[PDB]
Amino acid sequence: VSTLDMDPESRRLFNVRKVQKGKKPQFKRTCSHKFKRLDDNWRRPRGSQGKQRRKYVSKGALVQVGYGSPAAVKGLHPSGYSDVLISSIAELELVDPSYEAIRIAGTIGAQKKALILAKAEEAGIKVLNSGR
Amino acid sequence: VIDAKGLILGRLASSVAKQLLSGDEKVYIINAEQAIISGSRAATLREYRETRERGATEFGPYFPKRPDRILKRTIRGMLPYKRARGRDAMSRLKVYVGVPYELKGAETVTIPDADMRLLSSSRYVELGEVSQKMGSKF
Amino acid sequence: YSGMETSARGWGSGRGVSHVPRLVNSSRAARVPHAKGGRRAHPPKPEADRS
RNA sequence: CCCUAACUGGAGUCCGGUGAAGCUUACAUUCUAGUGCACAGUCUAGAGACCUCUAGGGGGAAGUGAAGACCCCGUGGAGC
RNA sequence: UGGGGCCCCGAAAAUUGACGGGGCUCAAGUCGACCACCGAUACCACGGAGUACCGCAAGGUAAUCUCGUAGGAAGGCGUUGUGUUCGGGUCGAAGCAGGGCUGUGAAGUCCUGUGGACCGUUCACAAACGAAAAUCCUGGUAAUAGUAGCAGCAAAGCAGG
RNA sequence: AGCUUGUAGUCCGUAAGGGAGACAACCCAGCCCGUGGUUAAGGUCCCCAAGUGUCGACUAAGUGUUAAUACUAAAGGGCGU
RNA sequence: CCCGAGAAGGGAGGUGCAAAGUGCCUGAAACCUGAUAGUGAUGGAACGAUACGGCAUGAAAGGAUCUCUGGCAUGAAGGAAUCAUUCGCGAGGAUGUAGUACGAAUGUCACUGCCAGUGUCGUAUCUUACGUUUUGAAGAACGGGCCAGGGAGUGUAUCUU
Ligand SMILES: [Mg+2]
Ligand SMILES: [Mg+2]
Ligand SMILES: [Mg+2]
Ligand SMILES: [Mg+2]
Ligand SMILES: [Mg+2]
Ligand SMILES: [Mg+2]
Ligand SMILES: [Mg+2]
Ligand SMILES: [Mg+2]
Repeated sequence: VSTLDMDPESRRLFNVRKVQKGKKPQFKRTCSHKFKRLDDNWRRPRGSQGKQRRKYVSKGALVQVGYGSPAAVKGLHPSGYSDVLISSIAELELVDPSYEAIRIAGTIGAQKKALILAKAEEAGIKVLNSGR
Repeated sequence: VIDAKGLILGRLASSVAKQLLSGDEKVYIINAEQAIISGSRAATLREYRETRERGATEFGPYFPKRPDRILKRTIRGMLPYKRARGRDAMSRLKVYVGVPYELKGAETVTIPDADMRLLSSSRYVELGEVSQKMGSKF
Repeated sequence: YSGMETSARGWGSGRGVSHVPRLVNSSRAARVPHAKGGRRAHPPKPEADRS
């Protein structure tokens, strides 16, 4: 375990993102709770008379770039590290453990996953998914 | 325990409704027949017989006849009584014709701003007169 | 003529059904790109020039 | 018909067996008024309303059935 | 006698109903003034996102940037395959049900279960490439409903074995 | 005529949010996200956040408690005040 | 082997890595049966969004100066209370106290074992579905019972850019 290298400005932006994404709406397509044929993913409302397209506050927030997280901490894991998806053993050499944590690919077999874990542990690299 | 004798009906009702919505007490109102309604007797009687005989029998308004029930209804219209807060407020209100035997001898209070001696004329009727002209026995 | 070798014709209005062409001796819809077994609208053409 | 009554058999009603179809975006115990594309169970303010079930005639759902056959329009037809 | 304020008469409609309702009379009405307060996403402050223009870059400027139908313009997500680069999989691929995390989002990734053999990825290139709607099509399946019908034209069965 | 046909401005159409009971187009306001504050229109008896506020009068008819308003009755009269 | 009228079926027991048990790979949804969580016979309807609570859950994939609760420092906009003087017919105003105490937040030090998330219900505010035709759609205008899958800018020639 190596301490996360995050300077105070990045810490402040990380806490800002925590607070702001705590308030971000789920951005479900309008009326997805009303029909089982509809998915929960976002679709832009298109009808002229649609209340969400007309931006009634009660109907839920529209997707818009104002909800973007701070650019310095955008995409980071909630632990503060950077998510790096490792699809094989050879990808662990490009990662430095100061600010990056590897996520092992979900289809990696147990035989190779054990070796990847041994190499990550010798390198000191944080692992987001393992067996514990 | 509020003594309704010589009190304006609407002003007493507004005071009691706000107190009930301040949510810390049970309010008892006694002598509801002795509450006052300002205005000429003909106009008040006309409006109360219009309200009394309005609705539909299967559906319509059932405006009460007893003065205590009329006073409770008057307070009922100044509350969100269809809401949990308003239902709680109405459950904590008891209105009486005269003094109930249990409350006999208890210390009462009167709302100074609902007093009928603040009226500038003699155009008023008591709630009991309205109730008995609507056919209520009390 | 894939999906198009039928003689299907529409029922018209007055039967409570869509106006799609149907088989002459059944209600099964035919020949239209949104009918099952119907023709592909805008398929690949052997006459297309890819060079 | 005044003015309906009683009675008979078959249904219905209740029980066993068998066993479909047609209306349906959702919700829905309503009533009044207003409002609103000027004909609202759902909006607004009131008034009511404990739930479930059975029977019953059809007030309402501008009930259901049918891309109005009346009128007009289409540089649409047909026959005469 | 003239000129003024407010009110009254003139003043009749159809389900029970409308100052929004309760109600209100030196007012909770009207008129002339005034005081304090409440009350938006407005305005101010801080933090954040994007955008426009400038800048070799670092970055700078925005009181004079941030709503939007028809519609134009830009950049991305996804599906299947091809060339090519680099991989994963019986120590468990795809798919499926549910969940965690990231992303404004299209979506991606991971976890658990199930499953038993295939699946991705770089840079590019293609297309039979994305559905909630068409009285859409095909299949499956509800409510209706244990309901209608199993009566009307020839009401037929019972006892015993 | 909530009729028909012009014109200028501004809106709805395509305009959120706040306020008028509700209100396409009436008032504040044009609106990236979050937090704090102060206001706008409008309101402050209760429903309902904030006045049972102040001063000076009027009204006795529950008149009224209705900015604009398609949502609000006239001529005429009154030794009512 | 047992039950069963049984050449049905069920139970038990086997085969097989796995029932995959014969229209048998995987085995979604609608629909139906049961269970669990929440709620529930005084209750108001676009079924949600937002905030705060009750109950349940919170293994993995989410947090560990993270969650809880406090102290201290700095703090933008904003900014008191109380009291003194004075003005006002009055409600109140002004001046001082005081740009002070406080204050979004930013740090720091302790304390704590939860928090995030998820399901359901409650309270508060807001919203009369969606697509379409429309000047105007919640409409008593048209379309859809539901779910799954299918379902619509393509090629040749030519001109222009
Ligand atoms: Mg013509
Ligand atoms: Mg557009
Ligand atoms: Mg579909
Ligand atoms: Mg205007
Ligand atoms: Mg239009
Ligand atoms: Mg406009
Ligand atoms: Mg608005
Ligand atoms: Mg499809």
